[PDB]
Amino acid sequence: NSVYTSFMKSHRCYDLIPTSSKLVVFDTSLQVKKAFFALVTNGVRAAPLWDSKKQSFVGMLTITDFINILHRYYKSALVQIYELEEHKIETWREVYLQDSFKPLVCISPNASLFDAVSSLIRNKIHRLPVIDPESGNTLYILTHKRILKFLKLFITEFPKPEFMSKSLEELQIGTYANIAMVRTTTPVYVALGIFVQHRVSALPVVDEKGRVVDIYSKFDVINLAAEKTYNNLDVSVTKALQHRSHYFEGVLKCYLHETLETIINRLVEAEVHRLVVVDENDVVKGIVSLSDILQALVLT
Amino acid sequence: GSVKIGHYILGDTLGVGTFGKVKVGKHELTGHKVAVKILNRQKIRSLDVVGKIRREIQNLKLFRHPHIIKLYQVISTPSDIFMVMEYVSGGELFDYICKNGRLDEKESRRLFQQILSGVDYCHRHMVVHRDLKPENVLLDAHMNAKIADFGLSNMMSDGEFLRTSCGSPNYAAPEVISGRLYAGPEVDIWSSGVILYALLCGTLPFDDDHVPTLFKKICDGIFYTPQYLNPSVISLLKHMLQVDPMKRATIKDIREHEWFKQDLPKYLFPEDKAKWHLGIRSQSRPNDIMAEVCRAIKQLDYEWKVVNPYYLRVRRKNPVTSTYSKMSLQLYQVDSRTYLLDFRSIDDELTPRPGSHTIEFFEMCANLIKILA
Amino acid sequence: PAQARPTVFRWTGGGKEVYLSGSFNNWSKLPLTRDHNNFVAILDLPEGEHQYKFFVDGQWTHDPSEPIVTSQLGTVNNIIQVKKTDFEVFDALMVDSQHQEPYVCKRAPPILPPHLLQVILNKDTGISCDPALLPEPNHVMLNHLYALSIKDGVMVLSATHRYKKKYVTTLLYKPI
Ligand SMILES: Cc1ccc(Oc2nc3cc(-c4ccc5c(ccn5C)c4)c(Cl)cc3[nH]2)cc1C(=O)NO
Ligand SMILES: Nc1ncnc2c1ncn2[C@@H]1O[C@H](COP(=O)(O)O)[C@@H](O)[C@H]1O
Ligand SMILES: Nc1ncnc2c1ncn2[C@@H]1O[C@H](COP(=O)(O)O)[C@@H](O)[C@H]1O
Ligand SMILES: Nc1ncnc2c1ncn2[C@@H]1O[C@H](COP(=O)(O)O)[C@@H](O)[C@H]1O
Repeated sequence: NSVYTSFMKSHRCYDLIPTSSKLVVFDTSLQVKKAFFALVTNGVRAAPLWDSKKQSFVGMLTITDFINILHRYYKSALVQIYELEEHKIETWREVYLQDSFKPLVCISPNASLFDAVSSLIRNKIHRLPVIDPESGNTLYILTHKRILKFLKLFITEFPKPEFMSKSLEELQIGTYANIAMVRTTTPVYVALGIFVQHRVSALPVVDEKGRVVDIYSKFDVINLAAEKTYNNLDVSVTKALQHRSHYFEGVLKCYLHETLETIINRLVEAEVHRLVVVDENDVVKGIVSLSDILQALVLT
Repeated sequence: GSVKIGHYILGDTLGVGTFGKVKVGKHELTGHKVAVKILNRQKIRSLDVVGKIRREIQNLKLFRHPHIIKLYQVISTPSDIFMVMEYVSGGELFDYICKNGRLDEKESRRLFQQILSGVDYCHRHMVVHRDLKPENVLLDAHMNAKIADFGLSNMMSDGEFLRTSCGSPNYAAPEVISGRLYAGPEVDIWSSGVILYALLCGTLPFDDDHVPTLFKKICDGIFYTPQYLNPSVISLLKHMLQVDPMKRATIKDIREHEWFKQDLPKYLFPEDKAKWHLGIRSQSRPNDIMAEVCRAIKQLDYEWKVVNPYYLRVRRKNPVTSTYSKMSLQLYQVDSRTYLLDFRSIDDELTPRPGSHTIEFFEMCANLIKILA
Repeated sequence: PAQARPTVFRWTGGGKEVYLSGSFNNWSKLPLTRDHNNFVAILDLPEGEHQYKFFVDGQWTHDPSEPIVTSQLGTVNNIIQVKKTDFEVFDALMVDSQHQEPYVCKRAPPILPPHLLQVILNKDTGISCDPALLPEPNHVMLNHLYALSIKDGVMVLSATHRYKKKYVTTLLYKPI
């Protein structure tokens, strides 16, 4: 039981649920294109799926689903993607999940944070819906970002274990091998394929030298639905990232000799899901995600 | 022998209420004074308010506030119910203003802070007094305000409005004397504004010997502001006495007001694109649209009961879940030529049920709306 | 304990002197205190039957509005039974309070209260906060159905409910 593990066991999910929040829900019979447009309209990255037939929550619709659909059925900028236009969430769920046999992963508001973090790690998902066992009503959608940000405020008051002081190199936190990356000229379609194969949240965008000049995130993919440019995937990732260009600070990066607490204080501050570990020359040495940090704090 | 209940010797009558009187009482040993409210059980049966009396006793007994009259004990006898409360010797705030006249700006604020502190405490606890007036505001020896009569008070329920008109016409909000629906914390603020005016000017903002004239004055929201009034508190009065409920000040708004914040004790307040629309609208006649709904309710094989011509309670059995989902249908009037059907979900007290209560409420409405649209 | 149960004896009417005689006091004369036209004494009585009579201005009488018993000797006394439900407030109030859903074919509509015209989803929030978060709803707005005008063959319904001290506004996208 780490000083952190005790805290994660004690508090419930209810403690994280904001005073007033919005929750979007999709019926599985809804057209899939409209569902993705709805995610853009309400500013929501994921929604619970409701089957009107069996009267139960079957699953979640995320941006990853938008990525899977695009990569699978994309042909050319000359021809429309019919499936995205013709399909319903139910229909595509059949095709994608035929051999998968996936259930809905949820959690009770009375369950602890240790249970929530464990559930996120075990199933390797970024979205954990909170459902009241009594009313059967989905309450809130729990993420890594909120959980870690929750803890940081509490962490400050309490004694800091030597864990926080140790560097990243000696703590061995994050993935330093076989990093999924794209060039600046890499087409969006190619990037989508890398998303599907490697199943990672973001792709660092690098130059010929290998230095990271930008980052392509699964979140940046949703801008295709926002501007309805999703029908042209032949463009590079650089031209696709010009939409956020008005305000772009730079690619957030951390080094190997960096202390753990410095990193957490950085991620919570900028509210991003990962950091790019690089050598001094900006060459990418690896990635530190939010799921990476939590998995470390949930173990002893 | 004397008249004695719970070791208290019952004295003179302090006042009367719609049933049973309020008598002072004195402890045989200590000499401690209490105010005992005697409720005749046969009289509360005559008016069929038994639910209320049971409800008011439940809520008030939990109340602990300096400026709200405390309920010490409720003693039950075969014939009567005795409510033992705290006794304040200052009597009515009303009688105090009659004798001593208006209060200076300092004392008016001191009392108004104490009164609004109590009004807030009630609203936090989902209780609306709505009898508020100097007659129901008492005083102790130290001139501390005490809220007294909860007989006309009511409980605030989620998604519910109160049609009942309570209180004296002078202290009643324009929506009350007009007989319209209200949420009820905004009704207590209007009354609190009149009390504040009464403290400052020693007179009532709205009064007339001609009742129709009085009701027009209230609905017009026009009252005389004496020349000696601080223009700061005039702005506060103008805000609390707003005719439009939506433009009327809230307790948050009053606490932010500069005149109210002055010399405020710390103890008084505990530390603190697509266009949506409500329900479905129809320009058809009330009995025609009401007829339409009933046909459609049947078409979906729903069962309903008529509580009121425009108020229906509909219940449906989900085929898959085998349980039931209840909802309420209420028709309102948006304009002369327009009417609105309102959908409201009903909480089930049943054991945990498969599915989602919120969604099944939506699906139940969806079927009906699809027909009506 | 349960052997002392407060019981109100009240004689309604006028008199110079009103007394209470009963089986409880051994038929002695207990002077009643009077307020206007009411004469009252409060006594602790055990559980059981008690018979009593009134002495009013030199005349032995009984209360006609109260239960009575007649003996074989022709004596008419008032009778009262002290019981458990009388002395518990909520027990007493429960006895003092003393449905067809099936459908059958079948004054102006109440003016729409302005409170329901506050739409939590129409309200705009700061660009500096989380898009999922919302303002604190009025309790009176809860459970009421709000909707979007049907477009593209898709209907959107929404309602704000409450979980403990927290509120959740749920949006449902369903096709027509
Ligand atoms: C009109 C009316 C008629 C009857 C009524 O019921 C009762 N009045 C009561 C008075 C008394 C009472 C209390 C103390 C007394 C007296 C005498 C000396 N003292 C010191 C009478 C009692 Cl212990 C029970 C009562 N129940 C209530 C009302 C009513 O609604 N308010 O008057
Ligand atoms: N709680 C959940 N239950 C079932 N499937 C999920 C859940 N969360 C995410 N998924 C699915 O997991 C895949 C990737 O999720 P994400 O990592 O959130 O993009 C998508 O196919 C989602 O629909
Ligand atoms: N670009 C990347 N290449 C390889 N692995 C990654 C990359 N980004 C994240 N990961 C790893 O994927 C796992 C989940 O992280 P995330 O997908 O960011 O929630 C962690 O083990 C990360 O270290
Ligand atoms: N390390 C980083 N440096 C710069 N931008 C980032 C970084 N991580 C995420 N972002 C951006 O933050 C936004 C949301 O990222 P996320 O929600 O973490 O996938 C997207 O615009 C990303 O490109």
